[PDB]
Amino acid sequence: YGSWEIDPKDLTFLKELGTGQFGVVKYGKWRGQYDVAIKMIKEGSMSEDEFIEEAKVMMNLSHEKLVQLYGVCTKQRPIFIITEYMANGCLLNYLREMRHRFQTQQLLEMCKDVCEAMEYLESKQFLHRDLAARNCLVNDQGVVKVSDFGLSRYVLDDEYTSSVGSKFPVRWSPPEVLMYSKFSSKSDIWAFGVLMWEIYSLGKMPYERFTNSETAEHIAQGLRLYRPHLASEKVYTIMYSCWHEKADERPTFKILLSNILDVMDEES
Ligand SMILES: */C(=C(/C#N)C(=O)N1CCC[C@@H](n2nc(-c3ccc(Oc4ccccc4)cc3F)c3c(N)ncnc32)C1)C(C)(C)N1CCN(C2COC2)CC1
Repeated sequence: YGSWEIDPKDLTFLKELGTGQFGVVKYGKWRGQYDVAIKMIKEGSMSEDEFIEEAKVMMNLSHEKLVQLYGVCTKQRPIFIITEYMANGCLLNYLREMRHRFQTQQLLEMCKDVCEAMEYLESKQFLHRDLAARNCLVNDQGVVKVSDFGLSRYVLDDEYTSSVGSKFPVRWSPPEVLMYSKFSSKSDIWAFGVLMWEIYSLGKMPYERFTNSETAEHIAQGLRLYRPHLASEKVYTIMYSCWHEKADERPTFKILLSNILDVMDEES
């Protein structure tokens, strides 16, 4: 039909995985052989014309630390987005689960995994726009991968897209996004910094004592996240470097990967 198009007849819905961001998610089999997860893009939530075209570029993205996109179902409604099944679910839950007693080595490995994915997205000039622990997925092997990337681009409800919106990710946003709606590679850098904080805080909510509007106010005025207990000074420096007020002074994802690998070597 199209190169990435999947025939819905090749799919079979088996289990409920819950409601995800921008759609219902189900576990199933593709061609009765491969384990897949299917996100059904809620009808009318997206600007379908633009969304279908941008999905083609999205599908061409290929990386080990990006959630593997098998195909799409764009000829019917709701639109399906078919991906690999990530058995350990969302990273936020994986972090919060108290039966998991993490070592900092494992927490730094999670940061590397995402930083590799984000370095790749940066090399393709493809912005995530909503990087967080709730968005990241974990497979059966404990490898973290990035997911829902670029998916906020064409959400029709202004409460999700507007910097002053009620469902906007204020706590993962830099001052230039909150004040001026200015997204770039450096807004992804800021968010990754907050994600590092989330990881090292074992899934704690950033700026938890403040509401979203209170947080928005305090970020613009110079508030930055404190050092988590599990974060060493060197790890804190890395996540803190992501939060320069001036966007151009923030590092690239290449530089952040180099910083993480340096710490990894000394950490051993
Ligand atoms: C996280 C959940 C928990 N516990 C959690 O695990 N998940 C929420 C339910 C759906 C789960 N899930 N989603 C996918 C999946 C993601 C993305 C896509 O499509 C795209 C689109 C663009 C680029 C890449 C991928 C398809 C999918 F199928 C899963 C996969 N692949 N495997 C396994 N599980 C998947 C994720 C938390 C943070 C606790 N949770 C709380 C409730 N939240 C809803 C309330 O508002 C949202 C969801 C987030």
